[PDB]
Parts: sequence; structure tokens; C-alpha cells
Amino acid sequence: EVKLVESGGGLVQSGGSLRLSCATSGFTFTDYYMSWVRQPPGKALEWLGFIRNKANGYTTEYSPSVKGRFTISRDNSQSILYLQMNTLRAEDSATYYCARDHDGYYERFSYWGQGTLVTVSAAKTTPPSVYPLAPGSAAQTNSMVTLGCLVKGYFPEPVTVTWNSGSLSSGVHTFPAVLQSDLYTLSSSVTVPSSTWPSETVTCNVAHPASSTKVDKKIVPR
Amino acid sequence: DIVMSQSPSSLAVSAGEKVTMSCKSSQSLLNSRTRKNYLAWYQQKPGQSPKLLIYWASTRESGVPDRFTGSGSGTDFTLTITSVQAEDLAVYYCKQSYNLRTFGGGTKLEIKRADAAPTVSIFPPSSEQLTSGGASVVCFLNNFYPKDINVKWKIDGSERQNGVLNSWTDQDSKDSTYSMSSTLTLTKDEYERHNSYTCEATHKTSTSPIVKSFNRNEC
Ligand SMILES: C=CCO[C@]1(C(=O)O)C[C@@H](O[C@]2(C(=O)O)C[C@@H](O)[C@@H](O)[C@@H]([C@H](O)CO[C@]3(C(=O)O)C[C@@H](O)[C@@H](O)[C@@H]([C@H](O)CO)O3)O2)[C@@H](O)[C@@H]([C@H](O)CO)O1
Ligand SMILES: [Mg+2]
Ligand SMILES: [Mg+2]
Ligand SMILES: [Zn+2]
Repeated sequence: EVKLVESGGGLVQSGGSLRLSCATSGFTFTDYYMSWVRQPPGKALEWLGFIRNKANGYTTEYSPSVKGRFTISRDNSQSILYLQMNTLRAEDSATYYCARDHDGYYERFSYWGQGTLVTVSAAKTTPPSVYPLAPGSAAQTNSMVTLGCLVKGYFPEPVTVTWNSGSLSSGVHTFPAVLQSDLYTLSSSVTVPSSTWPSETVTCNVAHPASSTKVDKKIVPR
Repeated sequence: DIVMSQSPSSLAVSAGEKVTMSCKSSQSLLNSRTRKNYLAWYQQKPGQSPKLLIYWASTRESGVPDRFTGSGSGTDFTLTITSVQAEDLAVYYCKQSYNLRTFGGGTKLEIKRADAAPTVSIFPPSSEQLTSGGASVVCFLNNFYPKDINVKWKIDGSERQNGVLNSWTDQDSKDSTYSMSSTLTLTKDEYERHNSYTCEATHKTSTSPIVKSFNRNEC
């Protein structure tokens, strides 16, 4: 039952600082080196640094790419890992992962968090407009019917979209956001049996953490 | 220092076939003290965190399917997947831990499958959007293969390319298809000057485009 959960990601201005956390459970935290790894959107993983285990004095090492600018620390009472980032630049925009590292013997990163997305930008936070995508004038004799959610004009990434609180997973396609004029837009489609809608409800659940936006948009016919 | 390089950058393989992937280190990763190569492989499926597959070059982590095998030594390493499955779609990264840690640049594995025609759906602007002065028309092109596809928007029969943004999903982990969204954004004022809105998809699966349309008067 190993759990690693990063937090702290979001929008920060160039030259700014931001500290990420990684809450852990399910293993003896002090036995383990812990690493941070980042990934710019669409690019490769980059190892950033580690903090050693108790047996090795909890000392730190860093990639030359961030040494002197990023600081790793750990709270061994609560099993939390930290990454302090200073003098941030656009090139630091990335998903940041914490990973469980060396235990003095094994050479492997056994477990990784879900990642937290950091955006370095001067653009302002903007909540999404969420619009329902319901069929126009064309009966779905197609046995199946496709509905959607348009999540328009937000910044920064990410947003999350689910359908019926996650009950509908299969037949869902959420399209990667496209950036236009300092704003992202994405859409999500869901395809369900025509016998289930609109007799049953279909709702897209959209969250935009940067603006604490929470939207539940029911897709209504007519 | 230690440079990790992977090959190929990307490739596609059909389900059931063998996949071979390479990782080179700028210096040997064979630790003389322990006599092991400090080289691990990670799988990152689309939208997911990396997952450990193999470490010490050839040790398969518990729970990893037997079809994944790491091999090699010193400066050259290989990840082989036999009987590849649709679910194996991912970027694969190697990583040295001989001196700190460094990742390779990844190998993107896509899944080749039989050609499949898109299912096309068109959606008019919502009243909620129109009320604020905008009009986005959305077209979903779902479950097609290969990824290459053309979408044309016609308004009252005339092609429009201005204000069109497209987005492809990554390949689906179950059926190996792609989907794409095409969104045409207009002002309400311009939207209300025309009647017919059409999304036309042309895909190698048919010489006939798939045409979906709606008429504003029918809303
Ligand atoms: C002056 C130090 C000598 O240390 C060694 C030696 O280098 O010959 C290794 C040392 O091994 C162990 C240990 O404490 O038993 C176990 C080994 O697995 C490692 O944990 C090492 C070190 O902690 C180094 O590990 C790291 C590191 O922290 O930089 C991390 C590893 O993932 C890996 O990258 C290694 C790298 O392979 C270098 O070792 O670096 O400690 C121990 O065997 C001593 C011995 O007591 C004599 O001094 O020798
Ligand atoms: Mg699909
Ligand atoms: Mg007209
Ligand atoms: Zn016009």
C-alpha cells in the first residue's frame, strides 16, 4: 500500500519561488533515498536530485541543471519530501514527480507519485468556461450516442474531466488542451448507448485547481 | 558525465509481435563492487506516471508481465517485449544509477492495427456560450486508424480554415485507435449570419469524406 502524492504545483511568475511537497505512506520512509524527477510537457524525464536515507545522513545531491537553485529536504516525522525551487524560469515548467529511490541496496525507483504540474508564466489565472456538447438535429440510429464537454479559455493547466463522477470511464476521450492567446481549451467526448441518454443523466465534472473551479455540467437534450 | 541515449525515438508494432528497444550509456554502468549494471527501465503510459519494469539491467520487477525482458551489460542495454499487447503503448525510459541518476530520452512505442474509419459527431454552440458572444462548433472524430486525417469546415457550403483548432488524443490503450477534436470558433454575430455548419472528415479508409452537419434554423 505504498502511496506518494505530490502537491504544490501551479502557476508562478518567472524569477519566483515555489515549494513542492510529496506525502508518503506504506513504507519505512527513513530507510529510503527519495528523488525528484521532472518532465516538461511532451519531453523526457529529467532527474533533479535526491536526499539520502537516515543511514547516509539524509544528505543531498543535485543535477548540475538545478544545483544551487533547487533544495530538497524531508520531514522524517511525517514522511514528507520537499522540493524548494528558486529563481524559476519557463524552462522549469514541467510535471514534478517524487520517486522512492535507493534503500542502501536496491538500484531502482520503486514508486512514483502522480506528479504535480508547475507552470512558470506571467499569464493570469483564468477559470474555464464549461459548455455542454449535446447532439443537434440528427437522431442517433447509430445505436450509440456521443456527448461532450467543452472546457474553454482557462489558464494554467491542468483541468480534470470526469463523467458521472467517474462512473463512465469507458468510451471517454479527453482531448489534450491547445494553447491559444494565453488560454487553453480542451474538450471531452463520451459515448454511451442511446437507450441510456437522455433517460439516464450524463454529467461532465470539470475541475480547474488553479482557480478552484468545480463544475458539474448536465448534458440536456432538446 | 553520464549521457544516456535511446533508440529508436519511436516505432509502431502490431499486437502479438516482438519489440526491441535500445539504451546506450556514455560509460559502463557495470559496478565492479557489486558486479551489477545499474540500469533500470521504466514504462510511462499516456497520462500516467512512470512505472518500474526492470532494474539491474535484467531483473523484472514483481507484477511486471513476463513478456518484458531486460538484457545487456556495460554500455549497451536492450528492452525486449514479446507478444506485445495494445496496453503496452507507452514511452519507455532507461535510467542509470551508477553515478547519481540520468534518464535516456525515451522510446515511444505505438501500436499498429488495422485501418479503422472515424465515427464523426458535430455539436452546435451551446446557448450558454452564445449568451456571452461566442460560438464554438465542435467536431469529434473518434476511434480511427491511422492517425493521419483531414478535417474541413464548411459554412453555408464554403470552406473555412480560419479559427479552427485540432487536437488528437494519444493512442487508445485498449483498441489502439486515435480520436481527434476539431473546434471552429466564431463570434455570435458571425455565427448568426449563416445557416449550415459542416464538419468533413477524409481518412484513408474511404474515398468518401464523412460529412456531419447541422443547420442553425433547426436548432
Ligand atoms: C567512501 C565510501 C565507500 O563506499 C563503498 C565504496 O564505494 O566502495 C560503498 C559502500 O556501499 C554502501 C554501503 O554503505 O554499504 C551500499 C551501497 O549500495 C551504496 O548505498 C553506498 C553509498 O551510500 C553510495 O550510494 C550512492 C550514493 O549515495 O551516491 C547511491 C547508489 O544508488 C549508487 O549510485 C552508489 C554508487 O554505486 C556508489 O557506491 O552511490 O553505500 C560500502 O560498501 C563501503 C564500505 O563500507 C567501505 O567503505 O564502500
Ligand atoms: Mg474511443
Ligand atoms: Mg451564409
Ligand atoms: Zn460570414
